[PDB]
Amino acid sequence: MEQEKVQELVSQMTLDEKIAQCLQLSPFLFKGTNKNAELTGPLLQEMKLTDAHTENAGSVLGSSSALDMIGIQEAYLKTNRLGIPLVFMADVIHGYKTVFPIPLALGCSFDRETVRVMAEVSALEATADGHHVTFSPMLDLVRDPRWGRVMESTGEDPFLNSELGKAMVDGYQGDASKLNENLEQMAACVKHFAAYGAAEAGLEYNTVNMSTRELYQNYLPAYNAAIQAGAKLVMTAFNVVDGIPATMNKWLNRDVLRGEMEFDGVLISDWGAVAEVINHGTARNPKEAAQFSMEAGVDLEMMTTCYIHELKGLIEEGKLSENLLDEAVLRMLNLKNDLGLFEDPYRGLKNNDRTKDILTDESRGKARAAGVESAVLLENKSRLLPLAKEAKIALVGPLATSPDILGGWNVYGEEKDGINVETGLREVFETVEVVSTEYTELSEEDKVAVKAAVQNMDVVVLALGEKNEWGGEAGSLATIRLPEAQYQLAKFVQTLGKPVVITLFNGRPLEVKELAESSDALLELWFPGTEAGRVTADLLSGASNPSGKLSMSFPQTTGQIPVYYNHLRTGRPQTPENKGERYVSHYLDIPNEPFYPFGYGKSYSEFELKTSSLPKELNLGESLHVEVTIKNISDIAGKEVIQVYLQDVTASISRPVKELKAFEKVALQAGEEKTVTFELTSEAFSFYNHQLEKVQEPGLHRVFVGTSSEDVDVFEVEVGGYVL
Amino acid sequence: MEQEKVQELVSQMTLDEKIAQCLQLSPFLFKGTNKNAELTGPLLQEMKLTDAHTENAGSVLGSSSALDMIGIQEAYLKTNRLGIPLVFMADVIHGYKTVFPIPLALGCSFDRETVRVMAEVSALEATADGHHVTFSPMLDLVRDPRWGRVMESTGEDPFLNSELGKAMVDGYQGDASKLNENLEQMAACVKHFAAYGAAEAGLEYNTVNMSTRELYQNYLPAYNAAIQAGAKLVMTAFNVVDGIPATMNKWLNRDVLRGEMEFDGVLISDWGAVAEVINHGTARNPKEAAQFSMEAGVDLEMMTTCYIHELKGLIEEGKLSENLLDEAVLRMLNLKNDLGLFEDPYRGLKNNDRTKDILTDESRGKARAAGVESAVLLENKSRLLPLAKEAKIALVGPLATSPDILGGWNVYGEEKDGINVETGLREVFETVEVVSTEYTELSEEDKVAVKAAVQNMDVVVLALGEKNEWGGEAGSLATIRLPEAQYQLAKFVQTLGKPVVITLFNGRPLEVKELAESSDALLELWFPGTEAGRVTADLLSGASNPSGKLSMSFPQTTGQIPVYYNHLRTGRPQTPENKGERYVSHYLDIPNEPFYPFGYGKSYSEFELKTSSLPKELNLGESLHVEVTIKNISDIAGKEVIQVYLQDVTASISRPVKELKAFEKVALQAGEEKTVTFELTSEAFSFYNHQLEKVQEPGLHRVFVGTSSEDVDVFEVEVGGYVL
Ligand SMILES: [Mg+2]
Ligand SMILES: [Mg+2]
Repeated sequence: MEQEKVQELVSQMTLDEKIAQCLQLSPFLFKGTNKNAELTGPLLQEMKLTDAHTENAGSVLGSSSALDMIGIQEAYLKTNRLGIPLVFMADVIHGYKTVFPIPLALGCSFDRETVRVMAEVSALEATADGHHVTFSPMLDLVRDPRWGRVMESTGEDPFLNSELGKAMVDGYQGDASKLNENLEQMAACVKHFAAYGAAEAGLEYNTVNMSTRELYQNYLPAYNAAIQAGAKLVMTAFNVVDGIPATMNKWLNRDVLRGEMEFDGVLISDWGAVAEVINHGTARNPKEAAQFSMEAGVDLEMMTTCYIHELKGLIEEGKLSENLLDEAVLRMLNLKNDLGLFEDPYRGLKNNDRTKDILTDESRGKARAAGVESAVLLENKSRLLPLAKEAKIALVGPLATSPDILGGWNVYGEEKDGINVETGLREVFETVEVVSTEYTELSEEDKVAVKAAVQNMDVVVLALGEKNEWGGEAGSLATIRLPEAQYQLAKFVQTLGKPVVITLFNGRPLEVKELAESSDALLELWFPGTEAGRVTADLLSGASNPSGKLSMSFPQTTGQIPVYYNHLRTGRPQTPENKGERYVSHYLDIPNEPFYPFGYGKSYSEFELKTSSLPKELNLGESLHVEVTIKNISDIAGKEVIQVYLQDVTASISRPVKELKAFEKVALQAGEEKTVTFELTSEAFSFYNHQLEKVQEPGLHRVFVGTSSEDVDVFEVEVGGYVL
Repeated sequence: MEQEKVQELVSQMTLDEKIAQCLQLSPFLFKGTNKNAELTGPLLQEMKLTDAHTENAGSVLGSSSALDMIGIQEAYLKTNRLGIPLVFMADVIHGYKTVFPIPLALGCSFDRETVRVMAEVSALEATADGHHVTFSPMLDLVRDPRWGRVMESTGEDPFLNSELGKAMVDGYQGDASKLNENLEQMAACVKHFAAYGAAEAGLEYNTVNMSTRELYQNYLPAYNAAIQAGAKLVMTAFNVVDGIPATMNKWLNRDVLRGEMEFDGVLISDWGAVAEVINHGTARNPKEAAQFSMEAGVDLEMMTTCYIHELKGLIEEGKLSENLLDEAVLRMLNLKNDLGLFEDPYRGLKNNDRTKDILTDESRGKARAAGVESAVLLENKSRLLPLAKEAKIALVGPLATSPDILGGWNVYGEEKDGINVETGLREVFETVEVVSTEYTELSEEDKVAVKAAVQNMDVVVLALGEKNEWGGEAGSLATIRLPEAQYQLAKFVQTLGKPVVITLFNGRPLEVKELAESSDALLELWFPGTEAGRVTADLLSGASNPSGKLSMSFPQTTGQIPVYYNHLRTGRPQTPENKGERYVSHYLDIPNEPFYPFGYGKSYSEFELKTSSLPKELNLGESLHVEVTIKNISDIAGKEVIQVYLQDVTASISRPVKELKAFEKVALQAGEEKTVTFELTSEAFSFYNHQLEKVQEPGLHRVFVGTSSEDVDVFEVEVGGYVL
């Protein structure tokens, strides 16, 4: 509908209708839900919600199916005075029913098109089941693998996160101006604004603190990239940002998000985040939480009742302008209009059952393809991998038969539909003997069984990993290790005399030195999703060639954290020419380097790269064009991730030793040679200064081209002169 | 001498004289040195120092004795055109020749007079050997025990650190306006400005980043207290402060230190820190490092040559004003004048050998008394301790005979004069059987020997600990544990069936859970210094009753770091009533609490405290007066540390759940009752807001009175109304 009619709606709503429009509730709080209806009465009484509230609520979170949505929307539209339909939002993080790899695994793909496809299939299925918005992409920069929510991020680099974040928004939304027409696409919600990943000591919900300059340099750019790409919603964070809970942080939400970033869509709170500003100690009670969160521009309160019980009295008393409420209501109505809800409240589902679009073979192949792009081969000593299909496999460990391979933040996917590692391997390999063990125990009886299977077979596939419940939200581990029984298993297996490949399933970096050292090969599968066992079997057999690279550093030990590639030099850097000396930046007990670094991953192929002649000088404002020729010099087709880093050698702020500023994943047949070109615009040479200006300073830069943050050639370019 | 004569010297100096005045050198680079002459020739040539340089240098760093100083000062005044004497500075951190407990241990004293006395004895001795300045106190806030320099701080609380920092300054300097007269006192130098202890991942020299608000709230207050108390010098930090190395950080040093804190004394670089701004990537060469460090107001370059080689040219070219150089030279001369050097360049020694004042028995008693104030009794199950004098002791482990008990940052104290554990115990206990073991090994032969000693004796004193080289500067450990052999030893000893006291020597918080669980008693002696074994023997025997309290949190595990008592609440605090829920701030694998908290320590006595009726309301600006009556209800004389904390319940910034605002250590005979009073001024209720204003907000505060951050009675005070 026309914008005039939208605005007219706001004019016609009562104060109570406008207040309720800013409330989001679980489906079973509404009449006409088809699930959990025995929870309805108790919870409504406990939250003190009336019919007047639920019949005028703005939104539903977490509908259970198309039938829930239709049931609820239908009943809601019977009683709603002005006919303003509900918007339905959902947690579609890395797939709906077809589960794709966890986001941190998709980071390791270094593949924008993989991420777009994942988001596209996700939207196709989610919209089929009646959802209009997804709480994705998660764009929090992560440097602390203790935090369980690292599995939701694409990792430690703000550029990679920015690029994959745009890819995701594109896949979910397509052309954002046509979400009223394109009913298999859905709105995206950027989260969590801001800097939630910097939680102190990796403890869930814990304090975040950094300078404003560091906030702008590293923690804000991916949110911004996604917002500029057209993300329809933004979600507040649970953490403080410089002492003020994000949800009621007026500078953050009005000045930065709506002002500098020009965001004009719905700002939704995280779950209970409005009420929880009380717990943080920055509102005395629900009246203050309401006032402060509305002053900060939060339009939609997720499943708490500060707005509903408090806004009327704040507005009647003069403590809050009713204009702020109108602006909130207008953004809610505009989202709904963007989604086409005023013309079709069922968004394409009424008399059009799309059950058929969910969990198709094509979608499944897309998830397998995403898993084989995202896995990272970490060790492969002596061409153990790929295994011949006649290789006799002892498959042992807790991940041998476990169905827990879909990952965390899997709200709708079912383990019954997933492929476990044994099933996967039995499709490819004729001889497999299986010995499952428990995640946290290694019995005498287990060791006898393991010894017997290994003795029978020729190679060991040792499948280890985390339960998905050990990460995700409020899955903080102080010590980033598997259960000790797993490391003891890897040590035991090593003693049996046969080659060992460890296939590792997990949602965070872990201490894997003891694994690498106890095996011949190590393949990091993360959690690949629905097609996990086929992903594993294809990579092991070489049907697919590993091509992922780490998007997050793997520390030597828990106490190295935070460790990350884009770090400052310090006044006393360790150099090859001072190593051994006391008075340099080092630890007494471990290396400075992480166990594996950013951008690292192996392949069954071998590649040679060469960079075309670059200029020695550049003007201010001028781009550097970087041409790279890459040849596959082996007999095995595969993919390499070309990476380009820049360094600012001297600056008015100490700058990182490297920052990723371009990447492309190149597929090459045996012998095949391609040339790829990168433009590093003057923005790539710029940074935030002490006064928080975005600046380019004349001076020396290094340019690094290669295949990890360590395997690079280096070139120097002197920036100066006049500005273009 | 008169100020007009000081100003006149500046007017008369050549530019080359002025530039060299801003240089500090090791003693052996001066003619007249009486040690390390063999080092002089090569080092002069590598630094490209000539006689016009050394005969005009401003200061000496680390003279080895009174004779070195005299020889150096005599030779230099033969050749110095204008007669400007050298100022001699040294590292007197917790004692000169009589070594007191390490600063972290003095923090655990919670005793201002103990710290004052340590600094007084240190000055008595240091001045007797010809030093004019000490590079103490170290006032860096510490929350990360990986960092080896925690041993130099008084811990994680800015209030405690503030109070003991003032006590040290008062102890070294006395009345600072009479340093030309009181030649047994010396100038103090606050260090390291600023925020060096926040080194990321506890890695030496590594990145520091925090919000400006946090910097003011927690990281600057102790430096400020010591500056306000009259500290003569300040030293720059090695780390970046919001991206800019502190040494050339103009905002920090000009605006904050000289402007806001009104510091008008010498700003000395840390070692090489002027040249190292190059390494940090914020100066291209020595010419820029010099410019920027002089613009930031650094007056004295410690052992690098940026100033001496580049200033003349920067001044001649007009890139740098000669006025900044004159200001530096004037501060350097004012310092020398404050020390009386223009009337007596030898500061009391030239006709007065004060060898007599060094390592006196009186001073050794003060060091013992400081050790028994500072140890912390952590466990004492079944009144194992105190031991009777006739107890038959098996003394075993790496600390049974090690002479390494004087601590890190012991530049001048000698182990031959210290008292090891065996020696201390044999002065008190008639029956001691000793079995020494290595710091990092536990052999079969050791076990046989330990088992035999234990079989013969009735109790085990298991003496464990760190080598001092495992901490201090560039002594970072990624895992805060002793060598695994020591934990294996404690496990072994526990099997022998006799009661065990572990006496632990160390410079940082360690993971001690396994030690607490493997023993009946645990006594944290840190490194007590010269009288270490006597301190140990008195506490074990009850001649002294332990009275120390932790000034830094002891983590459950390395991965809990940072953990500290003055933390924010978060949006989802763990409460005793949401125990067991997933969606709260917690770890899956450990408690949120540290193993032991701030302000905890045991005693051989028992106390009861009672707080007198407090007001329910208070005006803004008004003090709260807190009166507490304490009684020793045991038969044993003892000291208890009464602590008072404040919490700001609701604020415009999320405030810590507690902060210490008053403490007093109270000595009580058996059955003795005392009353003490505390004034919490309105400044105790104040904090820095979003705009960096120091404010007091009306509202609810809680007041906590007790004997730890956990063992408290709580009271509520509503603050508002008018301002008083
Ligand atoms: Mg530059
Ligand atoms: Mg308050």
